[PDB]
Amino acid sequence: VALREIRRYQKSTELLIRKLPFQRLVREIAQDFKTDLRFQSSAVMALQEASEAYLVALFEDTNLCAIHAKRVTIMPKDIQLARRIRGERA
Amino acid sequence: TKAARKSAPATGGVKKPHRYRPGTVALREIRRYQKSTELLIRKLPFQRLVREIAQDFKTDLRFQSSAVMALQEASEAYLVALFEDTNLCAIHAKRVTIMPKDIQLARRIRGERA
Amino acid sequence: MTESLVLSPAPAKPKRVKASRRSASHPTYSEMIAAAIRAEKSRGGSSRQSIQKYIKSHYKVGHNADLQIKLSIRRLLAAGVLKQTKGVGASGSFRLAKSDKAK
Amino acid sequence: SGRGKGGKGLGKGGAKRHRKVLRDNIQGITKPAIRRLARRGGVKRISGLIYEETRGVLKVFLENVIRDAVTYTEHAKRKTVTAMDVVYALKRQGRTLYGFGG
Repeated sequence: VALREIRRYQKSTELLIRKLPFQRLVREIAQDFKTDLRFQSSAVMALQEASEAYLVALFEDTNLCAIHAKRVTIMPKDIQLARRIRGERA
Repeated sequence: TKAARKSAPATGGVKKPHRYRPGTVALREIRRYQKSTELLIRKLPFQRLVREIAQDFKTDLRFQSSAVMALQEASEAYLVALFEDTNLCAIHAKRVTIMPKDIQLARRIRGERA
Repeated sequence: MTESLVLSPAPAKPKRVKASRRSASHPTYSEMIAAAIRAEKSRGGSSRQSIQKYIKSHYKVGHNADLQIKLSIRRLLAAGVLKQTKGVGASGSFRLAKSDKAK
Repeated sequence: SGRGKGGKGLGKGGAKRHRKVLRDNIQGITKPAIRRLARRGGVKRISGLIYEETRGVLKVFLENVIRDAVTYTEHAKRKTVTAMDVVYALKRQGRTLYGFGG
């Protein structure tokens, strides 16, 4: 079932997160830096595709991190190793 | 009862040298090498190696002593950084040892296996 | 001196334990585990509590029962005279290398 | 020839007189050398397969770096790779060494 939907997302290309909650999330972060910030519709969608593929690569690496430790599930330990070994977090 | 043929009494412990327990030397070796600043690998075995691969790519060419040092230090730090990266993969796999399973995973995340 | 310093206060145990004429206790060399395995039935291997039981009576507990049991288990494993069965309901089931049926 | 199976006597096994003219050039990194690199990386224990794996990884890094070096050297008609060429071949991606240059 979980691998049944693997085919759907790996065969069809689509956005996998809600549109406006992402827009609300980036707005609330931007408002702290500068209030009354104006966001273009293309700009917020462009960041979404980069953000989605950023986690897809992270979720791809964490999958191989689990199989390294004789594991299938990915845990908070897996995400710590991937970010640090890549220089993103440390 | 000294059988003198079976080592269960352990026979004799008179001239047995004080040997460090397995894995104990690595504890002191860590502190020695991390503080150490010397060039890890010898120049000549590295020098003939880089010349050979350069010979395959390009016909006979000259080298400078500064060029050899530049290749060595970058390569040594590249391996040392990888060794620490695989070390964090070792503990994640819940064991001290490091195998190609550690290196292959490390080389994949940091973009080398591409 | 593992053979003299520690055995200096330990001739008391030998005069009463281990091998003697007529029926007596088995030496630490052999039959401490081999004869125990032979004697026990309905086991399919001997557990730690089992072995510690089957060595009853006049015997040196000391630090011997603490570590030399495990050390001798590893030593016999190095020899290859011990066959074993694994599990978690029982911590460990160790048997003798009895060749009545070929493996 | 050999007077014994062990190494007690003279040259029973592994008596070497040829010094890497065309052999063992890649095998110029010995076991303690790999261990010392592991120790500087905080590694306590390594496996046997890492000795060959590190050399394979080592060959890849030198090949990638020196692939740019030959192109860099030929471009300037210098035919003698110097410290600057290595930095140029390294500064492009990662491994930006500040030790030499200028």
